[PDB]
Amino acid sequence: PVVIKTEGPAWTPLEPKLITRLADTVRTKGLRSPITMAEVEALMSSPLLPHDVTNLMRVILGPAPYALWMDAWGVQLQTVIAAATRDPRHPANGQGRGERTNLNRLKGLADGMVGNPQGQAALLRPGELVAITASALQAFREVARLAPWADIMQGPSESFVDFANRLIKAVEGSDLPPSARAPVIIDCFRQKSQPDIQQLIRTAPSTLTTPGEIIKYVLDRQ
Amino acid sequence: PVVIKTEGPAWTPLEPKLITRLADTVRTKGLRSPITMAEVEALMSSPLLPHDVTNLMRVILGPAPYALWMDAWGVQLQTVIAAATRDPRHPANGQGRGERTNLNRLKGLADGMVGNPQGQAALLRPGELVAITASALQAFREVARLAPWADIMQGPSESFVDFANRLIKAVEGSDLPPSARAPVIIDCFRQKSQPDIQQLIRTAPSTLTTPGEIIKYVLDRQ
Amino acid sequence: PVVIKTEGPAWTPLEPKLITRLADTVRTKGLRSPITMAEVEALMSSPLLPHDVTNLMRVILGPAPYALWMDAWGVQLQTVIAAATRDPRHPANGQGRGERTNLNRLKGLADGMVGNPQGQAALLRPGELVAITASALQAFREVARLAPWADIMQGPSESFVDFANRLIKAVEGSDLPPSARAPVIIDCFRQKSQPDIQQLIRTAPSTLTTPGEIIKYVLDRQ
Amino acid sequence: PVVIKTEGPAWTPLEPKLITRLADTVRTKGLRSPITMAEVEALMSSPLLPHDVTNLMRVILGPAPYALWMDAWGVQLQTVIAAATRDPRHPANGQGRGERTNLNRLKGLADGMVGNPQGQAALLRPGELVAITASALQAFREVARLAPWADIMQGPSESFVDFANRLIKAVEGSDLPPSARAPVIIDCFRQKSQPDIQQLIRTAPSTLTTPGEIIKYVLDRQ
Amino acid sequence: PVVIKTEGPAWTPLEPKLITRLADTVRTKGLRSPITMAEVEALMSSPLLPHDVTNLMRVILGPAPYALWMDAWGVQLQTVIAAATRDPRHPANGQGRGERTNLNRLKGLADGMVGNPQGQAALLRPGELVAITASALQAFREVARLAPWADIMQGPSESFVDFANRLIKAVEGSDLPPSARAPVIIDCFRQKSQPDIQQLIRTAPSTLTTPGEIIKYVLDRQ
Amino acid sequence: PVVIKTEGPAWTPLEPKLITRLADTVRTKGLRSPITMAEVEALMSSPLLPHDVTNLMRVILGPAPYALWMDAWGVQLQTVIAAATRDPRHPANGQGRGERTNLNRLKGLADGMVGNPQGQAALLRPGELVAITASALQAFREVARLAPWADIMQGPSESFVDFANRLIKAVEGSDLPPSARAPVIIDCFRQKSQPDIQQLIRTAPSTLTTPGEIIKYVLDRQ
Repeated sequence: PVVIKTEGPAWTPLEPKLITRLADTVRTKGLRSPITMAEVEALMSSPLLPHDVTNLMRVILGPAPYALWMDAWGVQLQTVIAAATRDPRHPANGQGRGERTNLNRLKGLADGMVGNPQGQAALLRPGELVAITASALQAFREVARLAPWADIMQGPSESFVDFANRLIKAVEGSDLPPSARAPVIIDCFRQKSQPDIQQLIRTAPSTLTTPGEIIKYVLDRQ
Repeated sequence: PVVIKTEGPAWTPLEPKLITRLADTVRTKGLRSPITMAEVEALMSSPLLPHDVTNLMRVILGPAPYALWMDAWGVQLQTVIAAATRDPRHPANGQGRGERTNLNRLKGLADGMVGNPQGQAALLRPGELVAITASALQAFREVARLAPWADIMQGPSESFVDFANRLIKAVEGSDLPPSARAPVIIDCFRQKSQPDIQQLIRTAPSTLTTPGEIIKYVLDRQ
Repeated sequence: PVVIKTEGPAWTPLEPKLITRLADTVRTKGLRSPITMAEVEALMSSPLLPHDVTNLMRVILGPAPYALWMDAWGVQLQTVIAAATRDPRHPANGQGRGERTNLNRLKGLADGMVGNPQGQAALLRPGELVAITASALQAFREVARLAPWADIMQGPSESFVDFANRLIKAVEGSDLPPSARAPVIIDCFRQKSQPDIQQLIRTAPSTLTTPGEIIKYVLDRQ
Repeated sequence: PVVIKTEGPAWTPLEPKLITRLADTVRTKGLRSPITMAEVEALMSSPLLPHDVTNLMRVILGPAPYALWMDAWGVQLQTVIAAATRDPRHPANGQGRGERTNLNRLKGLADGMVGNPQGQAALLRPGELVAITASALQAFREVARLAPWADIMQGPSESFVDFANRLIKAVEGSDLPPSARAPVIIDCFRQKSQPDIQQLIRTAPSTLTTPGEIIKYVLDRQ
Repeated sequence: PVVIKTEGPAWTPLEPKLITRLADTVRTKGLRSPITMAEVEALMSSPLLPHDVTNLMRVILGPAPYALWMDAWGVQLQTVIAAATRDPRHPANGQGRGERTNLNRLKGLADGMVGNPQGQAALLRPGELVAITASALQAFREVARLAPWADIMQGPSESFVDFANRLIKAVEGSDLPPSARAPVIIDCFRQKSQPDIQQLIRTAPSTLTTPGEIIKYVLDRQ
Repeated sequence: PVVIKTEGPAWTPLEPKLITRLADTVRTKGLRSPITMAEVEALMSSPLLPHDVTNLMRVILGPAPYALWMDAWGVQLQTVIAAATRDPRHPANGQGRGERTNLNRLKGLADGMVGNPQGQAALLRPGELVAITASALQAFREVARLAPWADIMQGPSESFVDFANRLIKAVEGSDLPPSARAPVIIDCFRQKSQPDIQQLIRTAPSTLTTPGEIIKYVLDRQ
């Protein structure tokens, strides 16, 4: 992370203990655990430098997952670059004519950044760290994604709430665009729930358009 | 949370460890545990940004409970908006003519806030964070509520204090308006306690109008 | 708690972890445990706001004990009000003519304090927080008191020191005014201890007037 | 403890957790444990106010031990008062004519100190806190002392080092004036050690006058 | 580590607890554990002085491993010296004519540095600490390396991902120059994987040139 | 330890918890454990006052070991005094004519230092604390030393690395002057290792003069 000191931007390493701690969480709970995800997001709540993210991931992830994270990160950074190239006002760009970002800077490979977190802190702009961090985080999620919702049905002894949570987690972790998730989830609620639930949802008000709204409606009738 | 730095308002993430810790508390103790409630309230003792609350809840709550929290939060925020719309002096509103709050700001979706906790800290007013935080907390309580007081009776081997606590917890977690809770609780004490207790309470002074007052009176006579 | 910042008095929440921790202590050790008492006193060593004390107690205490604490606190606050009303120079009062304290302020219910720890910090005076805190603490002790010294006698296989500690704890936790405790304890030492101890104490110097003095005298003769 | 803030001396409570922690140490390890002693000394390394010491001891000690501590503390404070009365330049005294210390101040009972750690911090001088703290600590040691060295002999299967440590601990915890301890310990080494050790020590250089010097000499010959 | 204070650069020791903690990690998990490596890297994220690194390594490593670390460090420092000697603009050199670094300074043996972390902090330049730290870290990796990839083949019941991670770890820990690792790893994927995987990789696009790219391609087809 | 505050040098006690922690380490792991040594060195990384060192050692060491530490410390301090007496420019001496150090100051017994860590902090010079600390540390090592390398031979089922580490630890903990350790260790490698190792070392390059160099050479041939 970076903190503004008297002379200027300075590098401050992530606490070694939290890194080790997360490494354990990843190992004990798995990449797809809400605990892990929450902890990783927490550690990445403060803008990180390339040096921070690569060493963080290298440590908490296995050799293979780290290799996957690196490819995912590269792709994510490239999408940032494509956007920053198309829009001069992109926050990753500097205000000045010669301040557009590039892939070398985002990876901390540009002149004066190579293997130097202090130089990265001194040269990268706040907007670049935001992109670097969000990119690294998304890359982590992709790795966790790659670490079927359409076959999920409410079991005869399974409660609605358990089926709803199971189904929602599968859809949110799927390849669907986010905008398709709510309609897809509600369709599965209407079609794949047990007979009594299917009748509750059938006659629900037509204004209930989110999964949470439908869940409340059903739970209120149990 | 937000801290006022030299240049102005800045975002400071909630400690990752406390978030993970609460996630465990929720998982091990349950949503309706006084331990959980106490810990959540503690973590939400400092005004939070939309970014803080959504990521906090997404992490400590399961997919389903989080979907419920989101719907509850939306409702709570809307009640804030309704109040801020009716009263220009509402603390969530800015002093200036074009400073009334709106749902987009409270959700951190307004221009310059989207997915940016730093921008949220720079743009949201203290009063808006208070509303955002209180709203998020109430939404959490609602989720815990949805995670019967009228059938509770003092068992033949059950102590009064245990029946009183059991009954009070059921009434406080019920759908009654808060103003009805004390009269309802005292009525149940008078009618549903064991015969000896019913006689103690029968002749209690008419000035004892709270559950705590009646409990003391009974305990003093044991 | 309150800390004086640049702009003025500001609210700082009690650490969520210590609150949870105390909740555990109360649950595992009990209200009448010296461990609990010590920990509660420690947490209440810094002046607290109404918001701090009510949420602290609501969390660490069960529904019933909390209802009892609330009644006890009300009584304690009223005694403060009675004193502040009788003596204009009472520390809970402000120096100015219109600065006497009242029950609404002490409960954080006065204009601008309702459900707002920041406003409470900005409006309550240091002396009011002292009273609020001492009152809350005393209320806690009362609850622990209500959660017999006259029948305590030294058992035939019980050591004097154990009987002395047992007896002293019972007398200190009793309804006696504090000024009666030392004479009552020493009387019990003289009358209810085993025959050999009764003879040691019989001929003790007449200048030994505290329980600790008599204990030392006896222990010195063992 | 006291910290000098902008407006002046201010009270800062001892960390509740360390107090609870020590209470456990006292309970689990005992008063005469080097662990306890070390921890207590550590907690009392920073000058404490009357409020700090009494509440610290009340919490970590049982009712009886606390009553003993209070008597011991009173005696210790009186010795400080006797010294400060005889020597105007005593550090517990203020530089000014009307600044001699007295027992009421040291106990935090003087005008403006009663039950008020903030007032104690504002009124007590640094030298008074030093005396209050050293006195409280000595009182703790006395309590631990009261919680035989002359019969200790080296057992036939006991090593010299173990006998030496056993003996030294008994002599240091005894009623001997500190100046008598070294000669007494060395006499016991010469007379009460096993035959082979008695011969080693017999012909030791006459310049070895401390227990540590004699121990080294013996260990060097094993 | 070094922190810039008012008077200038000052030495601040690494937290004793993290050092002890890492010592345990090394002992319990081993030198070649990603946990250890991550923790060591974390502790060495802040520029260290010779005093910091030697005492850190002496403590966390056994006598033999420490002797190996010392030889490795010497070699690493010499490579730094060779580079700083060939390039006057090397960051380890001072801007002034008489400010080139030398082995004595890097080892903290130069005039005023010997056994004095405060003097080292006052005399060594930021660039020298960077070199000292990176050198110490590389020396640690070498020790871990010395604490076969060509025989690794995917087992008949072994998953591709497990074989890929196993193989990648062996190649990264090998004597190959880093530039040879990716081609060597991909060759092993093509030749030493199970028959079905060999067919997947055979017809992969010719643009997939990293191990991570090939892994993704295969995983996408499982 | 000492920290420079506004008014000047001030005493800050070592954290009670780390002291207790080390006491446990000493008790559980022993004085000759690399864990203990590392932890003690860590705690003594910041210049300590006489008050700090004596109370630190008194707490973490048993009565006997502490008595030994005190004698060792006295000897170490005297060597410092001998050096500071012979060289006026010795860092333990003040720049002024009447600023040479003496044993009373180093032990914190000089006027104004007796039993007063605050006075010690105000009167002792930085160089004196360095000497006091290094002396205390060396005294600790001596105690650990006194808490045979010539008979060590590589066992028939013992690996070279294990024999090398065993031997090196024995030689480093011996009475040899440090300058004799490397030649003595290498001689033992050549003469007391198993036959195959003896042949590896026999024909080693004549430039390999440290134990680490020879170890690497052997390990490279295994």
